[PDB]
Amino acid sequence: RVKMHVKKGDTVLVASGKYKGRVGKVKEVLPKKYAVIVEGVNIVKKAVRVSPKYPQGGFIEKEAPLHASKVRPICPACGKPTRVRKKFLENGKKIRVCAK
Amino acid sequence: DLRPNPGANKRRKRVGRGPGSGHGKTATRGHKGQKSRSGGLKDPRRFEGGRSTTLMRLPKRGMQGQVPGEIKRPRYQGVNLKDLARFEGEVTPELLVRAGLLKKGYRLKILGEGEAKPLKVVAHAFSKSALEKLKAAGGEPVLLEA
Amino acid sequence: VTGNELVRRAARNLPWVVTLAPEGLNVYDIVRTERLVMDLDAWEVFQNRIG
Amino acid sequence: PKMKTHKGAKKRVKITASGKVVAMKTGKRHLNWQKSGKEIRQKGRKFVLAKPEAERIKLLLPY
RNA sequence: GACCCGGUGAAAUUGAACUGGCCGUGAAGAUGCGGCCUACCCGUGGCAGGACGAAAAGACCCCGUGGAGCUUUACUGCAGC
RNA sequence: GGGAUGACCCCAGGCGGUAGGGGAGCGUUCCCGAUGCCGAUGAAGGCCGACCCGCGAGGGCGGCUGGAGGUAAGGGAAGUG
RNA sequence: GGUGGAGCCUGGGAGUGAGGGCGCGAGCGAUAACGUCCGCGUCCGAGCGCGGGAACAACCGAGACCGCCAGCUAAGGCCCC
RNA sequence: AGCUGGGGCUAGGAGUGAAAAGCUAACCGAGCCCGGAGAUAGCUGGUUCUCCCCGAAAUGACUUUAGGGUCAGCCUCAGGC
RNA sequence: GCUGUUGGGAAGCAGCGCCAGAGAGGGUGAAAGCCCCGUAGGCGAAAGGUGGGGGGAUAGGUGAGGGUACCCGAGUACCCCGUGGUUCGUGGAGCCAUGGGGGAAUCUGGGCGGACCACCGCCUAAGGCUAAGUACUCCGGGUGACCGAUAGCGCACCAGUACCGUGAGGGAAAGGUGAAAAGAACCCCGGGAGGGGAGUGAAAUAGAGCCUGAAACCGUGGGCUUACAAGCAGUCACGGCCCCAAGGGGUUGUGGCGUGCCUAUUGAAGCAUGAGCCGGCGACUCACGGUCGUGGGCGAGCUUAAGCCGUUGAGGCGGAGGCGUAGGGAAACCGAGUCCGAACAGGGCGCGUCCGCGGCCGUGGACCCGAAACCGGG
RNA sequence: GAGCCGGUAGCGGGCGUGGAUCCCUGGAUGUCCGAAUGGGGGAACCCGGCCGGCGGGAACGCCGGUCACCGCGCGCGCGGGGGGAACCUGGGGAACUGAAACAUCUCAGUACCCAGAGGAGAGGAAAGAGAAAUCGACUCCCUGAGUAGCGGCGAGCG
Ligand SMILES: [Mg+2]
Ligand SMILES: [Mg+2]
Ligand SMILES: [Mg+2]
Ligand SMILES: [Mg+2]
Ligand SMILES: [Mg+2]
Ligand SMILES: [Mg+2]
Ligand SMILES: [Mg+2]
Ligand SMILES: [Mg+2]
Ligand SMILES: [Mg+2]
Ligand SMILES: [Mg+2]
Ligand SMILES: [Mg+2]
Ligand SMILES: [Mg+2]
Ligand SMILES: [Mg+2]
Ligand SMILES: [Mg+2]
Ligand SMILES: [Mg+2]
Ligand SMILES: [Mg+2]
Ligand SMILES: [Mg+2]
Ligand SMILES: [Mg+2]
Ligand SMILES: [Mg+2]
Ligand SMILES: [Mg+2]
Ligand SMILES: [Mg+2]
Ligand SMILES: [Mg+2]
Ligand SMILES: [Mg+2]
Ligand SMILES: [Mg+2]
Ligand SMILES: [Mg+2]
Ligand SMILES: [Mg+2]
Ligand SMILES: [Mg+2]
Ligand SMILES: [Mg+2]
Ligand SMILES: [Mg+2]
Ligand SMILES: [Mg+2]
Ligand SMILES: [Mg+2]
Ligand SMILES: [Mg+2]
Ligand SMILES: [Mg+2]
Ligand SMILES: [Mg+2]
Ligand SMILES: [Mg+2]
Ligand SMILES: [Mg+2]
Ligand SMILES: [Mg+2]
Ligand SMILES: [Mg+2]
Ligand SMILES: [Mg+2]
Ligand SMILES: [Mg+2]
Ligand SMILES: [Mg+2]
Ligand SMILES: [Mg+2]
Ligand SMILES: [Mg+2]
Ligand SMILES: [Mg+2]
Ligand SMILES: [Mg+2]
Ligand SMILES: [Mg+2]
Ligand SMILES: [Mg+2]
Ligand SMILES: [Mg+2]
Ligand SMILES: [Mg+2]
Ligand SMILES: [Mg+2]
Ligand SMILES: [Mg+2]
Ligand SMILES: [Mg+2]
Ligand SMILES: [Mg+2]
Ligand SMILES: [Mg+2]
Ligand SMILES: [Mg+2]
Ligand SMILES: [Mg+2]
Ligand SMILES: [Mg+2]
Ligand SMILES: [Mg+2]
Ligand SMILES: [Mg+2]
Ligand SMILES: [Mg+2]
Ligand SMILES: [Mg+2]
Ligand SMILES: [Mg+2]
Ligand SMILES: [Mg+2]
Ligand SMILES: [Mg+2]
Ligand SMILES: [Mg+2]
Ligand SMILES: [Mg+2]
Ligand SMILES: [Mg+2]
Ligand SMILES: [Mg+2]
Ligand SMILES: [Mg+2]
Ligand SMILES: [Mg+2]
Ligand SMILES: [Mg+2]
Ligand SMILES: [Mg+2]
Ligand SMILES: [Mg+2]
Ligand SMILES: [Mg+2]
Ligand SMILES: [Mg+2]
Ligand SMILES: [Mg+2]
Ligand SMILES: [Mg+2]
Ligand SMILES: [Mg+2]
Ligand SMILES: [Mg+2]
Ligand SMILES: [Mg+2]
Ligand SMILES: [Mg+2]
Ligand SMILES: [Mg+2]
Ligand SMILES: [Mg+2]
Ligand SMILES: [Mg+2]
Ligand SMILES: [Mg+2]
Ligand SMILES: [Mg+2]
Ligand SMILES: [Mg+2]
Ligand SMILES: [Mg+2]
Ligand SMILES: [Mg+2]
Ligand SMILES: [Mg+2]
Ligand SMILES: [Mg+2]
Ligand SMILES: [Mg+2]
Ligand SMILES: [Mg+2]
Ligand SMILES: [Mg+2]
Ligand SMILES: [Mg+2]
Ligand SMILES: [Mg+2]
Ligand SMILES: [Mg+2]
Ligand SMILES: [Mg+2]
Ligand SMILES: [Mg+2]
Ligand SMILES: [Mg+2]
Ligand SMILES: [Mg+2]
Ligand SMILES: [Mg+2]
Ligand SMILES: [Mg+2]
Ligand SMILES: [Mg+2]
Ligand SMILES: [Mg+2]
Ligand SMILES: [Mg+2]
Ligand SMILES: [Mg+2]
Ligand SMILES: [Mg+2]
Ligand SMILES: [Mg+2]
Ligand SMILES: [Mg+2]
Ligand SMILES: [Mg+2]
Ligand SMILES: [Mg+2]
Ligand SMILES: [Mg+2]
Ligand SMILES: [Mg+2]
Ligand SMILES: [Mg+2]
Ligand SMILES: [Mg+2]
Ligand SMILES: [Mg+2]
Ligand SMILES: [Mg+2]
Ligand SMILES: [Mg+2]
Ligand SMILES: [Mg+2]
Ligand SMILES: [Mg+2]
Ligand SMILES: [Mg+2]
Ligand SMILES: [Mg+2]
Ligand SMILES: [Mg+2]
Ligand SMILES: [Mg+2]
Ligand SMILES: [Mg+2]
Ligand SMILES: [Mg+2]
Ligand SMILES: [Mg+2]
Ligand SMILES: [Mg+2]
Repeated sequence: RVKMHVKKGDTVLVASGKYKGRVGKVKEVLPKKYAVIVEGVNIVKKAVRVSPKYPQGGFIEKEAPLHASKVRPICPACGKPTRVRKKFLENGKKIRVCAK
Repeated sequence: DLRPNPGANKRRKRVGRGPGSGHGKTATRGHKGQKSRSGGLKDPRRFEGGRSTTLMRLPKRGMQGQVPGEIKRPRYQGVNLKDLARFEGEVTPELLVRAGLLKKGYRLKILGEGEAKPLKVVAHAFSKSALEKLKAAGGEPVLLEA
Repeated sequence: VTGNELVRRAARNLPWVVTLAPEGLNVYDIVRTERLVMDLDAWEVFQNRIG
Repeated sequence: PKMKTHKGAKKRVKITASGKVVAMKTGKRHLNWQKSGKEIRQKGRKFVLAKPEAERIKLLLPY
């Protein structure tokens, strides 16, 4: 509904914060909190588990949601918002112009 | 000009005076102070004291209306023939209340004082001095009886 | 103040134009802006509207 | 709302042109009072004073 | 029970109080005003004389052009007859 | 009254105040001014201030606290103290 | 004679219609009451804000715009407090 | 004329009462709850910022009126004289 | 709409741009027209509701004449008695309804035009239907000189809930970590809770019913001060002592002087009333009229109302009407006069609105609180 | 049109660019109570009859239909019954209040109760209005107008 947004599980630039400009991979959309996770915010989760298994070695702990109004998608371009081209039967996301 | 100062020229008097006070209308809620001005008084134009306050007067104004009411009678407005004299032409109703006087009700009784212009008024009643005034300059016809 | 809606559309959307119909002239929308530009077919309706 | 004119004060009080208020003098009233003697002559038409300021505030709209 | 110690620990009341006694005085019954006289600061257990102590916006009286209950050969109705 | 207006400048009086009447103002919320101007080089708010301006209501400035809103001069409407 | 928050008139807004002490003139009372009812005031009311009266609304002195670590005074005092 | 469990009836100017005006969901001379209803209150309480000016009355007439009100007296504001 | 910048973070600042039929708003780590959602504009319905707004047909409608007095709504009209409705309260009481009683005619009928009667009119009762415009707001949407958690609904939250009540019914409080849970791994004390480290984060006196977090209150540390003192708790004066070093503030030792606040009062420190303290909520408004003032407009003119047409927080059209221009009189009526009167004595009375704003008044609940009660339905 | 399996955070369990999750529209199933409606009932439960179905079985069971009552026409069939924040019409209808007491009056045909009805209701085509050789259904809004009037001719209503 309103909950649909920029893009889906592809590679995408983030222009947010500390990671102002970082091309991350496939992004794993959240989106009820309107975020993705993609590759940027990598903050440490100081948690054991809920089920006590394979205990604490190091923390290379996982990512964070990264609110999705700052993940600029990519094509042979940089940024350039998505658009809709329909071609009489489909609905494809073509950027401000390069292609694709 | 701009929205800074077109503002009203120094006289609005709008201290719409709230008596929330301690200085101003000092806390007995200016004018008040005793009791029986505590949320109401009865008139005090017709009213009290409780004596008559004036019913000791007496209705001379008779023929005060049998139950169907005022007979829907003609009522002649009275213009002076000096206030008729502001214009020129065949002065008639609708050179009247179309412009100015007579307030639309029933037809016209010119009367009065002033410089009778020579012009033939089709009025619908006359005072004797108005007739004697404008026959001394002009003429007039009379009412409609159609 | 134009009686041409296809320039009211053009000037509808600026930080410094209050667009206006030729009949909707009013002193508040006059005074809240610093300039006034009106058509001949808005000045004619304004001149015949007022005395 | 729409301040009602006192019909009693209309029926027993006349508002003049310049602002006074006139009524019958009291005591002639079919007499209930006495025999003759020029008081019934002098029951003509007075005008009340400083009671108009409490009385013209009743009769407003049809004078 | 009260009193001491250990535990939990309310209340009505409360203008602030750093709250003595007497003669006066003051809205006419004062810790607070004046004069004097006592009087180190702070408790604990008590007795209750005062703080016009608390409690109940007197329950008696009066006023309300209040309100009810009730009565009747008050007035006027209505039921009923 | 003096004024070669700029009515600032002096002069003679007055200036306790309840109910009240009258005149000036200061504030709070909201709005026009505002698609503006301020504001993370820290907003409203909070704590202070021995400073500043105002007779006062209050307003400024400075210091921390606060971590994101505030809204000028002139005006308007109050759920205004 | 009297230029005074004097008057007269019109209009707006009232408040007030529980007053009290003292003096004088009286009534009622008992030639009693900080009694009650008037008249002429006055003062408190609202001036107890101040001084004296030991204290103390109305007794005596006096009408408090604010300040001053200046002065002269009223009632009252001048041995001390 | 016993007491008591169960099942039931009677309800607001009505029930019920070996009668006290008692009882009727802990306060019954007419239950409680909602609604008219923000009843009414000539009564008591209370009325919220600041400054400046002027400043009363508690009297008369009339009141089913005496703690209230109308008018005049005293007060203020503006205008004219 | 990209870069650089301080920053935790940029959209802030700056440079170089661009769109605009879109510079309404929201969120984005803050301050974004150009990142997102959007908005302007424009598309979209297979299925269902919807709808003459647009055209289609149906059903129905098309004794103009002159006559033989056929029929025109029956316990009805009309009359009386009893009442309700309308402005109508018994009044001069019509009319419209109709509970009782008497009781007709069908067009030379019958009713009405305010007792009634006669002329002149008006109109057809005793059978029924009839869109539209109007009231409403559980509902959906937008709009706010509307509220921002005691406000707004009683409920922003799992609220008509807990709780009270047998019951009808009453009926609460209770929002906010941060950007993101990264919501604290691992130690150490402790049984645990809670801490202290470590870690997160810009910030952890932002650490979990957690933003800001005031005050009352309760502590701890420091300065001054008190155990021969007396007081509505202060104030003025000096003096002593630590803070700043000119002058200050903090303390208070002594002296001088001092009867709290509000209300009600003839008077209150009052041993009259209210107040434990603090924080919030809390009481002169508003609608329509009126009376005076003032700022304006117009000015013997003034002036819109409902409604109509149009918007973007564009307003015009609308003169129906209302005031005002002449008043007297009860009224006919007369008129710069009128009336009382026989009177050409005398005397009584004899010339602006529309807004805004304010004082005040009227009806409104009408400044707010509070009755005992009354009545209806349960 | 790429994520989902509601307010999921956890079992990890699956499911989706051959189209899911969602949203809308149309069906289907809708237990039981409720107008409750087969009868009873102390609502959400009991107890049935007839027909048709499962030693699962003739007895107790369970399933799926149908079984209230009233109104309209020819045993036969189409409606009605209850609910709804207000809005409206009709049947009833107070009292405190105001009159500075109060009874007529006012409050008020208000509140409330009942019935009915619908997106509106009401009313409605003249046995009208009342001064015009006039208007021509009804309703609503503004004027008329606080007028005409009514009125213990008070209060006020209008
Ligand atoms: Mg497709
Ligand atoms: Mg106030
Ligand atoms: Mg009083
Ligand atoms: Mg008094
Ligand atoms: Mg009397
Ligand atoms: Mg533009
Ligand atoms: Mg008129
Ligand atoms: Mg112990
Ligand atoms: Mg007490
Ligand atoms: Mg002591
Ligand atoms: Mg002692
Ligand atoms: Mg004593
Ligand atoms: Mg002593
Ligand atoms: Mg003392
Ligand atoms: Mg004792
Ligand atoms: Mg006691
Ligand atoms: Mg008492
Ligand atoms: Mg009485
Ligand atoms: Mg009784
Ligand atoms: Mg009788
Ligand atoms: Mg003064
Ligand atoms: Mg005053
Ligand atoms: Mg503000
Ligand atoms: Mg800036
Ligand atoms: Mg603010
Ligand atoms: Mg600050
Ligand atoms: Mg500061
Ligand atoms: Mg400002
Ligand atoms: Mg308020
Ligand atoms: Mg308020
Ligand atoms: Mg009196
Ligand atoms: Mg007296
Ligand atoms: Mg005196
Ligand atoms: Mg005395
Ligand atoms: Mg005296
Ligand atoms: Mg004597
Ligand atoms: Mg004496
Ligand atoms: Mg006495
Ligand atoms: Mg005096
Ligand atoms: Mg004095
Ligand atoms: Mg003294
Ligand atoms: Mg003394
Ligand atoms: Mg002085
Ligand atoms: Mg000397
Ligand atoms: Mg001397
Ligand atoms: Mg028994
Ligand atoms: Mg039983
Ligand atoms: Mg009984
Ligand atoms: Mg009992
Ligand atoms: Mg009783
Ligand atoms: Mg009862
Ligand atoms: Mg009440
Ligand atoms: Mg009522
Ligand atoms: Mg009071
Ligand atoms: Mg003075
Ligand atoms: Mg009285
Ligand atoms: Mg007076
Ligand atoms: Mg005077
Ligand atoms: Mg005056
Ligand atoms: Mg920074
Ligand atoms: Mg924003
Ligand atoms: Mg922030
Ligand atoms: Mg933005
Ligand atoms: Mg569009
Ligand atoms: Mg279709
Ligand atoms: Mg179709
Ligand atoms: Mg339809
Ligand atoms: Mg017929
Ligand atoms: Mg018969
Ligand atoms: Mg008849
Ligand atoms: Mg009559
Ligand atoms: Mg005939
Ligand atoms: Mg007839
Ligand atoms: Mg007729
Ligand atoms: Mg007739
Ligand atoms: Mg007639
Ligand atoms: Mg219809
Ligand atoms: Mg309509
Ligand atoms: Mg919404
Ligand atoms: Mg707000
Ligand atoms: Mg808001
Ligand atoms: Mg809250
Ligand atoms: Mg709330
Ligand atoms: Mg809060
Ligand atoms: Mg809830
Ligand atoms: Mg219970
Ligand atoms: Mg956040
Ligand atoms: Mg722990
Ligand atoms: Mg806390
Ligand atoms: Mg906090
Ligand atoms: Mg200490
Ligand atoms: Mg000693
Ligand atoms: Mg010592
Ligand atoms: Mg002392
Ligand atoms: Mg001292
Ligand atoms: Mg002293
Ligand atoms: Mg004092
Ligand atoms: Mg007094
Ligand atoms: Mg006394
Ligand atoms: Mg006290
Ligand atoms: Mg005491
Ligand atoms: Mg007491
Ligand atoms: Mg008292
Ligand atoms: Mg003008
Ligand atoms: Mg049009
Ligand atoms: Mg004359
Ligand atoms: Mg006004
Ligand atoms: Mg009654
Ligand atoms: Mg789930
Ligand atoms: Mg599908
Ligand atoms: Mg599917
Ligand atoms: Mg689904
Ligand atoms: Mg099935
Ligand atoms: Mg059943
Ligand atoms: Mg049954
Ligand atoms: Mg059962
Ligand atoms: Mg088988
Ligand atoms: Mg078988
Ligand atoms: Mg069956
Ligand atoms: Mg059919
Ligand atoms: Mg029904
Ligand atoms: Mg009554
Ligand atoms: Mg009454
Ligand atoms: Mg009475
Ligand atoms: Mg009525
Ligand atoms: Mg209809
Ligand atoms: Mg009908
Ligand atoms: Mg017809
Ligand atoms: Mg009408």
